[PDB]
Amino acid sequence: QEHGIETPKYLADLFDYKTKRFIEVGITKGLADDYFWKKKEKLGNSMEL
Amino acid sequence: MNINPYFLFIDVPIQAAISTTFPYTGVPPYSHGTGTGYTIDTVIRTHEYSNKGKQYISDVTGCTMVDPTNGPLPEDNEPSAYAQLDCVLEALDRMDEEHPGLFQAASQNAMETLMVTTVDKLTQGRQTFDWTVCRNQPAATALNTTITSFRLNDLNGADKGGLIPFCQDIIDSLDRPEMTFFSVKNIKKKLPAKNRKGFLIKRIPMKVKDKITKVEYIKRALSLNTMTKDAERGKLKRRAIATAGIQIRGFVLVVENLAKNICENLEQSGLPVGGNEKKAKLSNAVAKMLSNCPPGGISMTVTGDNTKWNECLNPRIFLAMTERITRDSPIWFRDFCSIAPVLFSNKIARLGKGFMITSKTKRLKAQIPCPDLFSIPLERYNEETRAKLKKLKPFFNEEGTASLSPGMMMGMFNMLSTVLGVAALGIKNIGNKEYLWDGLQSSDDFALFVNAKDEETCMEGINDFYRTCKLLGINMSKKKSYCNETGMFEFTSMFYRDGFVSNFAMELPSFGVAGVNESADMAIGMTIIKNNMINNGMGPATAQTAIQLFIADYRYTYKCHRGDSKVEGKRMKIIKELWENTKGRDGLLVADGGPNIYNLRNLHIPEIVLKYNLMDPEYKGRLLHPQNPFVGHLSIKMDYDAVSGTHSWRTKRNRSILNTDQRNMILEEQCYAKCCNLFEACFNSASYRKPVGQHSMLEAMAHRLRMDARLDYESGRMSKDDFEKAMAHLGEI
Amino acid sequence: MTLAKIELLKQLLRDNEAKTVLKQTTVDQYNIIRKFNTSRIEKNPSLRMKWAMCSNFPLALTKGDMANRIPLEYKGIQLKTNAEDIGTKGQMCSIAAVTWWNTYGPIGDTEGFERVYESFFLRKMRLDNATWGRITFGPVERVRKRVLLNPLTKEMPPDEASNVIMEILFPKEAGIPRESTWIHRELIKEKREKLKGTMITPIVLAYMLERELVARRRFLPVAGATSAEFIEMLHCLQGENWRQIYHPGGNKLTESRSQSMIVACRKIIRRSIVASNPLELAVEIANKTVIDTEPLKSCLAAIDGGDVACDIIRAALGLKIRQRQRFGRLELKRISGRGFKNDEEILIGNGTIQKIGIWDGEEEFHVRCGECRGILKKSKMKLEKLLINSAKKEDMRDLIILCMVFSQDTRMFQGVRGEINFLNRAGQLLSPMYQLQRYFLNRSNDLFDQWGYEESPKASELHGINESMNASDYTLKGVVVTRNVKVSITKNLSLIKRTGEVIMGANDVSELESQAQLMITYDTPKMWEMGTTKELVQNTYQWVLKNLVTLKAQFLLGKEDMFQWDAFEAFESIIPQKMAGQYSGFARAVLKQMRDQEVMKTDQFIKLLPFCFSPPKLRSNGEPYQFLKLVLKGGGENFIEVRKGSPLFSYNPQTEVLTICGRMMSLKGKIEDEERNRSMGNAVLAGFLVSGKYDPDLGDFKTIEELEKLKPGEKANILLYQGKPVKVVK
Amino acid sequence: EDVEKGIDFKLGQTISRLRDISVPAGFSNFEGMRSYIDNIDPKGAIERNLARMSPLVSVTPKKLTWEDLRPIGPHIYNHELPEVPYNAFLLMSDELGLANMTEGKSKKPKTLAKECLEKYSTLRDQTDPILIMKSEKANENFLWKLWRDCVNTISNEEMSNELQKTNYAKWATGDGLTYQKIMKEVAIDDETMCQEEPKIPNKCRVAAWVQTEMNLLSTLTSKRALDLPEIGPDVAPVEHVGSERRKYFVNEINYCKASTVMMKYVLFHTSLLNESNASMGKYKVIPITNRVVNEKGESFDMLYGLAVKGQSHLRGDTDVVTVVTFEFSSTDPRVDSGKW
Amino acid sequence: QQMEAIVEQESSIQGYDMTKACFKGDRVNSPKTFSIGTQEGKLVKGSFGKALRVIFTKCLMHYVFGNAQLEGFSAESRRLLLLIQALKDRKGPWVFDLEGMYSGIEECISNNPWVIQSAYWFNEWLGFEKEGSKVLESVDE
RNA sequence: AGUAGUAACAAGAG
RNA sequence: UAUACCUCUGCUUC
Repeated sequence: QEHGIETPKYLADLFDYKTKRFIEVGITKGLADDYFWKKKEKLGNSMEL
Repeated sequence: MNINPYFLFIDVPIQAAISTTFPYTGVPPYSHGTGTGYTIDTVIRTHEYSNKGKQYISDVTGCTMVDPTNGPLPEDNEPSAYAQLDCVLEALDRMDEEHPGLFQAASQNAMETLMVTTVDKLTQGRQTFDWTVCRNQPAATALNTTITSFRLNDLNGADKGGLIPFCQDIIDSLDRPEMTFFSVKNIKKKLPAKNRKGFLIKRIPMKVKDKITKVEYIKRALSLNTMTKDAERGKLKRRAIATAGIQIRGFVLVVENLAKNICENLEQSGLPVGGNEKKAKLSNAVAKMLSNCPPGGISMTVTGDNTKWNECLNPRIFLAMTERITRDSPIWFRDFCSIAPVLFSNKIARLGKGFMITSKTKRLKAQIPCPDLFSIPLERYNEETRAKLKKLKPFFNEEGTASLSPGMMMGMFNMLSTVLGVAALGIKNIGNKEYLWDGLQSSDDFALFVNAKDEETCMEGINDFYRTCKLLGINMSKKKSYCNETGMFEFTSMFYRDGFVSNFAMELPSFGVAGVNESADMAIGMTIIKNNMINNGMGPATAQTAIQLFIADYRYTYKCHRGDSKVEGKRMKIIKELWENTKGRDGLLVADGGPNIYNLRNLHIPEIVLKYNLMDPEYKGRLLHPQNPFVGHLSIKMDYDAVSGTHSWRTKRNRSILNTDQRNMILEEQCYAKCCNLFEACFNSASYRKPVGQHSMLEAMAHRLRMDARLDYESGRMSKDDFEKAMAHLGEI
Repeated sequence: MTLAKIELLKQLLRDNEAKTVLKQTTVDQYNIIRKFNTSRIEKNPSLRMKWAMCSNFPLALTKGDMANRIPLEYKGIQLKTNAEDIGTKGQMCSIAAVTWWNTYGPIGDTEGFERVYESFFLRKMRLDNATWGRITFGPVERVRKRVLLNPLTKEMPPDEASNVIMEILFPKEAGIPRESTWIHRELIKEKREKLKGTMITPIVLAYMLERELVARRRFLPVAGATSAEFIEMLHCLQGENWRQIYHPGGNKLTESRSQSMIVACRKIIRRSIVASNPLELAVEIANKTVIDTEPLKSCLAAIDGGDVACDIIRAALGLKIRQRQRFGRLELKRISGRGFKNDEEILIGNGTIQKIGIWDGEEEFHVRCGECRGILKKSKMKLEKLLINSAKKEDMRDLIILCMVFSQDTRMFQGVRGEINFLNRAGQLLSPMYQLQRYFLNRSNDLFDQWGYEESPKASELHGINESMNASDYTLKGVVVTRNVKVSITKNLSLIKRTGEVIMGANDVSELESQAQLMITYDTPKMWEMGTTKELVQNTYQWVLKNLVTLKAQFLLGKEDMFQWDAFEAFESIIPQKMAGQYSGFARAVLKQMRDQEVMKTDQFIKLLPFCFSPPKLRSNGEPYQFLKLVLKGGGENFIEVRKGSPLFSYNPQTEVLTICGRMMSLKGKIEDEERNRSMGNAVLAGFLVSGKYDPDLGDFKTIEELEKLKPGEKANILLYQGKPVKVVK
Repeated sequence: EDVEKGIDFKLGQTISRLRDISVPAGFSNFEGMRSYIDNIDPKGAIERNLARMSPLVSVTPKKLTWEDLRPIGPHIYNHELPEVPYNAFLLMSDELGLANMTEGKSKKPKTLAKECLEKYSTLRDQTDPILIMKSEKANENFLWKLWRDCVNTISNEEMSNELQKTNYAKWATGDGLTYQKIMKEVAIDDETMCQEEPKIPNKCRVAAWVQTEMNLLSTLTSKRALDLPEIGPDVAPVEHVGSERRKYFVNEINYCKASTVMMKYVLFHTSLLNESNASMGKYKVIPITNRVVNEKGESFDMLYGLAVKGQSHLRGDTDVVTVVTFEFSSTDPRVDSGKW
Repeated sequence: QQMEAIVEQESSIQGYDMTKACFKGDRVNSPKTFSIGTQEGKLVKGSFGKALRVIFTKCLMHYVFGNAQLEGFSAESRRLLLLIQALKDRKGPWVFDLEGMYSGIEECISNNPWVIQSAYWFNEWLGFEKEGSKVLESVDE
């Protein structure tokens, strides 16, 4: 609200002050590419994955 | 010529002019002094109705217990508490068979409600028996003390927020060998002073840890307080009512919620049906019974009322009722629901103040506490009390309390008992005899319709209903109940005569000034007229008269007569000035000696809103000054529509506490008040919405203020000085 | 402000008590420690206030500068005292202090006040702009119903409303985003813009918002008007014995017109049916009926709703007839085909028998649901075709489901699991089809699975879709998604087309007589005629009593001249048409008994004379139908007993007082001398007279089935009212 | 790693042991009742019980006939009892109001009573007591002294309406009559102390003064007493009908006797309550005032008598303040002595 | 209210404001008359205003003599009233323990003037009704 | 005394 | 014991 942007519908993990962007951290076991595009389905492009 | 006001009844029938048989302009009877006699009466009678049952000593409490359930049936019309379990279970089975799905659905709803129910829910129980100080306290305080006490015994269920862990801690606290709790005691401390002698002694209070043994704790947890009921209308002699502890509240809430969820779906239960809807139920329920047996079918209505309603119904039945009703529910919920009856089955009754003995010769008087009740020759008590105290003995406890296994207290399981009544109404017939009964139930008050071919059968149907109710521990009042041919009847002071008539008297006391404040009482005052015009049959003339009478009462009570009038008074002296100063006088509120602008058509409109355009800017500015000191910190039974202005004030606190040992609670209060007032400044929504979280109350404020600081800095509100200072402060915290 | 909060926090944290409180107390428990106080519940505030007002300094001030702006005294009068209040820890004061503050206090900012309390002012304009009408004295049937007390801005559930309020007032503390925000974003935007500059405390704004968002619905005695802007004035609208025409200002809803319109038309029809040349009455009345302010003409013309009666009237005044239907959310218009309802018993999927009205005959409708439009072709329990357009998924889905249910397809009926006899929140049983709607709107997977699929259309403009409302080669069986988007009326109110076929049935309207929404007015003499059972009954018997002088005289002169009179047409509109004749034939005979023979009973004459209007119907034998009580439409109460009195009609011969629906009338000075020991058996059954008194040898009290089968000149026992045996002969 | 999330709520030994002994007769423990309820089918139990239950248990119904309705309260006709005595707070029918014509606007009560007594000086100056009848346990001297103290106190030139706390005032008020509270430890040892037998209302018989009170209070006068304030202007027809109805309904009561009596009670209690709280420890004199308008439309202030307010440190709502009434009358008590 | 109910009920019957009619009478109707009281053992007809004032007076006396005795007496006697109404309407009313009703009522008659008078009035009225019953008892039969 | 009515007040407390 | 012809209290429960 202070920065003047849309509120993420899910709870993000971090927020970058210089970029004014929310960040979502993921810790996978196998491949990262698998865990990435699965998140893309939920978060679209709201948070930085 | 001797006037006789009864002779009106020659012309107008009694239901048509029933309002004239209610003396509600008169004064209601209040109690005086102790109620111990009335309590003891109840204790004696409650056992009197079950003394042929099973007597046994409770190995837990050490108290004398009496059990009527599944006992010998009565051979007389004396109030019987000897209910038969099987019959109750059958009566239930019938209800379940005719209302399938309800029993489990209600339980699921109640369960899913319970799971969501938090602890704060308990704060809205009004007067609650505080077991720590053994006094009736505000529910919130009684709860807070119990939580703070539980914390000392390593029981932090409350910290989770939900009700379940708290209740768990409650049933767990029974197992504790010694229950510890706080008790405040004072300390002198020399504070510096400019006082010849350079110091001052102020008694600083400090909390002390105090212990109670398992049994003595359990006895308190099972105890119920008692007091005489004041202002009870339509009755000569007074009677006693009880108050419960904090423990059982959570367990009762669920049971009553369940019984509510059940009752809502029943068609022959008048609970929790609004008085307006009760007619919608009743008139229809009658309409059904009317057009059912045309051929000489005598439909009779029975104006019912039960005797010893609370004193005959036994917890042991309610336990079975919960056990049956919760059939499909999981075990934990059954165990949860089973508790409150189990507690009420082993409850203890406190006997109020005691008895006052006196000497007229010496002009001396003294109260004898219930513990010291027997520390005196019984001959020194009066003739009746001497008889009572002798009968009390077998159920009397050393610490001055009365064991009371059977019976219920006045207003406890209203829903669940109403269910048991409906269960009686659910049978409708016995032995395939040529009749059918139906009716409406409401706690101790019931209305029974009976259809049959000849009245000789109807009466036997009624007799069957009576003899049936006996088996449920429900006792009909042969003295107060009466039967007649269907067409007219009475139910909870609502009178049916080919249609429910008005009973304007009933609501008449409400017309007076309520006693909230100048702002509210007006709105309330007009709204009551507005409503009574609609529901209770008040014509426009009488309404317009009431509009006048209320202003009359309003202006005297709040001493705010017309600014043009010459009535003297401290306020009036200023009101007159305001009258002289103000231009838009019709804009002035009555509270400010303004003219009454209300009539029939604008009762539903707030006075400020009505007169707003007629006010002067300075007057409305002062009257509605946003930060005026008269209105306190507001926080969101009947509600009203009013505007927050200077007349929306609150009165001073009762000061009698100042010169007693409870002074502490003022500091204890304000100590919270400061934290909450700040927490509200950190979280503005706290006043509206209930904050949620099991984390620290400080942490939230720290984080929130940190973010506020950071954003106020980076946005460009605070300067580097203020930001660094803020972060420097927060850093220490 | 943050710095001040942190500073106060640090100053507070110094106090070990406050520190421990803040550290130990939880965010949940805040809700507890807030309500902690020494205060006690006032059990007699009415008294305690009257007492307190006689004290010197009853009020408590808030600690602050605005309090300090109040002086200690003023021209001798003590305004406030130094002594603090236990609760507020601010100075205490007398009520006078209020009167001072209002007179010489600081003038504060009131900008925004009107927008904040707008909700209330809207009442004031709804009254100020209103226009009043006539007041009329006469009976009023009040039906006790749950109604909305005040008109809202936008009705939401409490949970949904609180979140919106939270979004408006405390956006940072709203927590988890809900869908509501997206739905009411414009409302939020608006209220945010309207409530920006004001200085009033948020806790008040939330209250006023909640007042105009959350609904207050309560049971009340209502008659005619039920709209909120009428309910809020209900106390003035009506009584039990009077009526007041009231026209509230401001704009009124369209649906509110649509609601009343139907009731009005139905009520016109129900009356005009009984009188010969129905069209004449229907037109006469409909010409001069008024809905609040709009005439029924203007309404029927402007609104494109109606149902059955509306079309019939529409064709009676002369305008198009929109044959539109509403299945819950699904809105239909008729393209072609006129089906017929037939009550059958269907064994539904879950394994239960259900009595449902199946619609026989082929039918084609123009269909619309929310935003999704289409065309529906159905036959007896079969979806023949469903040609819809593309739209939002929920609308497409719900359209297809509502069409599937509306079509009464066996594939739908045999797609039920569990139970579908759930009540509504109040505890009322829904109708067979609407239950299936309410069910399949939720659980649709069974339907979609049980439905079946087929090849999609390969025409370029046509497409097929699957269960998740997406394009597919395998479409639902009978479903298609396409890219492309005179009459006359009979005397007896049936609508005929040029080809002779009839499309509207006069006997095809609903008998259900519900309460209107707006003020239903009849700008004609004799309004009552379009009234409730009891209203008509009462007015009728009143009209009888009013003219009893002539009516009782002519009954010794004009044979069947009285039985038909203008006033009774109304009354008859109450009576079940399946009994009207049977009653009339009986009443006329029992009356003719009192005429031709020397046994009169004015109280009975008055009771029966209205029932004799409808053309009579005797039995095969020529004898009439015997009765214990004459039933009327609606409410088990509404019946006229023949021997006994009744909820509608009873007579007290001690005072010669006639009771009509509760109202008292005096027959004294209008009763013959010999009616003292004149038994009632001589006017209870037609062609029967009292011989002696109850003779045990005759046996029991013989019922009507026996009495009708008794041969002429044969004694029998009859029970008048309870405790009055009589011996009667044919 | 997945697990089901069941609700954790289990009973301890104490509460379980309590539950075990919270069962109907014929059950070893709770589990027995639980299984019993969950399993067995009791259909037939009701009738099987009703069969074995004693016939004596019944409702014993009887059809009501008029001769069964015997007159209620057979003792009220018995002359062996004392007829019920007048026990109201103020006088009703027997009232006598000293009338003083005014502008028709509020003045100070003392000034009012002063001017009224100024008009009717002949009675005010009467210091010579002519005793007609005397309440059994009253004190002529104290009462008359109290009356004179009232009259003179009100008649004087100063503002205060306070009475000197004399002996007669202390008697009439009942000073120090409360018993002294003491420790239970003492009272227990003191064998002379006993619980008082409660005072039960006496059994009175019928008295005609009630009948007459009813006959008179319901009668019309030429004097209106009500103080009905203003209301908003009429707009809707209903309001005009109401307003037009009030002219018939209200005036019919306002012109009658009971109205004035009522207004007297109201206006009196209004001030009495105020003095009771404002001046707790001060004995104060309060006039029995009532403004009245005659058919010509002239505001007469009516003074029916003077009342002495006792000591009013009223804590509990039921706590009593003793008030001594001195009320003018035209009734010769010797006529109906049983009334007084 | 109690009388405006009658004015409204009447106005319902004749379709206009029957106030003036009830009070003073008018062109069409006679004035309302009620059985107001007794006189040497016979009824007396009082006007609407008197019937109003009688109720107002009664309501005043309810306050002026209001206490537990009045509450108990009114409450418990109201039942017997209702029964008497049931009898007046011939609705064949049954009772289960009348001595209970009576015992319940009569304990409330001790030293309250209005109670003790109301009992007397009640008995007088109850007396005058039984003369009225003799009209109904032999109807038809 | 009186209020009042199955038990209280007619001041309490430091 | 004293301060105390003082002080506090009027629904604040023991």
